Amino acid sequence: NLTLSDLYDKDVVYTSRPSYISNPWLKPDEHQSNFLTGRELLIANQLPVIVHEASATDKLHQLFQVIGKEVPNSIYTFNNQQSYENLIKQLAHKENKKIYFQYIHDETILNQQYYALDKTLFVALNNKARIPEWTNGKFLPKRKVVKIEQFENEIKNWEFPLVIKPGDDLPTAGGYGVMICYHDADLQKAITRIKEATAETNSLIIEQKIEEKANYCVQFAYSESLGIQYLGAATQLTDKYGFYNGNENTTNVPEHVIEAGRQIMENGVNQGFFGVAGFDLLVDEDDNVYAIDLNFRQNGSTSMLLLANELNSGYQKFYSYHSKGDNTHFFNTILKYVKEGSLYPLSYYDGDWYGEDKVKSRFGCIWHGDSKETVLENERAFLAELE
Ligand SMILES: Nc1ncnc2c1ncn2[C@@H]1O[C@H](COP(=O)(O)OP(=O)(O)O)[C@@H](O)[C@H]1O
Ligand SMILES: [Mg+2]
Ligand code: NA
Ligand code: NA
Ligand code: NA
Repeated sequence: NLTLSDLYDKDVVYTSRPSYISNPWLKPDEHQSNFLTGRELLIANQLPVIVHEASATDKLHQLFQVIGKEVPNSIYTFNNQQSYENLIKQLAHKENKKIYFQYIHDETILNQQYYALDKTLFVALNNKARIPEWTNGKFLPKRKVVKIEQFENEIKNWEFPLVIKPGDDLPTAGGYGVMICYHDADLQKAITRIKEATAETNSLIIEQKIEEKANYCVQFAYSESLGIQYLGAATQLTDKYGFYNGNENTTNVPEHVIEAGRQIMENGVNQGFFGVAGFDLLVDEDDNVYAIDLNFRQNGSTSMLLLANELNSGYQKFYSYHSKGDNTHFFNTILKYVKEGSLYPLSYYDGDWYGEDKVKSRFGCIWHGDSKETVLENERAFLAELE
């Protein structure tokens, strides 16, 4: 029954929001970024979280009250960019807090000395170009990191399918900075996107696209008293282009998959890492393991695994949904399904904070039931009532 406050010091404050200053490889909707601020609320425990006002309205309290939870009293709210950045500065300077960023912000928002985890180390651990440095040089697909001036001549040497990823120090997540190419038409689109991002891109990772049979996020935790602890694994729900939609629970993770992730966790810990980490480990048809993405931080599958004690173990689906336009029907359909027992609410972004149906409401949840077929029928019926 681990919680995040077990892993971070008493002076740490947490923000899971992307900065209002985006980069071409992490450009989620402003409302998607605000919706993310409340994702880890149920596992934060004593860790204070910076949350958009619309992410902690009475709508969230109602959904939590059904599952017998409260909205944590230790939240700091913001409602725009200026108050968000001012809050972060005031917390570090006046409250003498240390800020844990899921995604780094620029130094003019907060100097690196106020980061809860060493910024240089955090950036290096979460740098996709530097993955082989953390895997003892194993588990990676056929890959090469090339400077952007050599990308055109190098890409011609590769067969489809392939993946192109930024190879610099910019934050990325959720599939916002991955270009999976299955044919020349995909590559043509990727080349244009790279060209429009010339200002922020100095190098590119070229990687063979693995024909995976499984896609795990294998999670671990570390603190000086706990040691290195395996948290479990989740299957990733990502579309054909790597865009992240959610997670499913797992039943029998192979031993060598867990051990590949643990060795990576040990390498990070030996460099000073602490907290939660999650590693994307693919498995092909011949049972080879591929480390394609290291997340030395929490992510979405962390809530699923840390809340496993409250969920049906037969089948779980972590997912997010948008309002179809009518936020009132959206919320009331959700609240109805939460009371039916097989829908665990995690986060709610109340679009009616901006006025009646002016912004789409957003809902993060875990479907959980005895069988996959019964769970998916429950989700399909929920989606039908939303039209
Ligand atoms: N080399 C690869 N082979 C096969 N699939 C890949 C590869 N790289 C990425 N993907 C797919 O794209 C998704 C997102 O890419 P990832 O490197 O995890 O970026 P992010 O930082 O957005 O999670 C993965 O979950 C996986 O489904
Ligand atoms: Mg990933
Ligand atoms: Na990631
Ligand atoms: Na996928
Ligand atoms: Na990552």
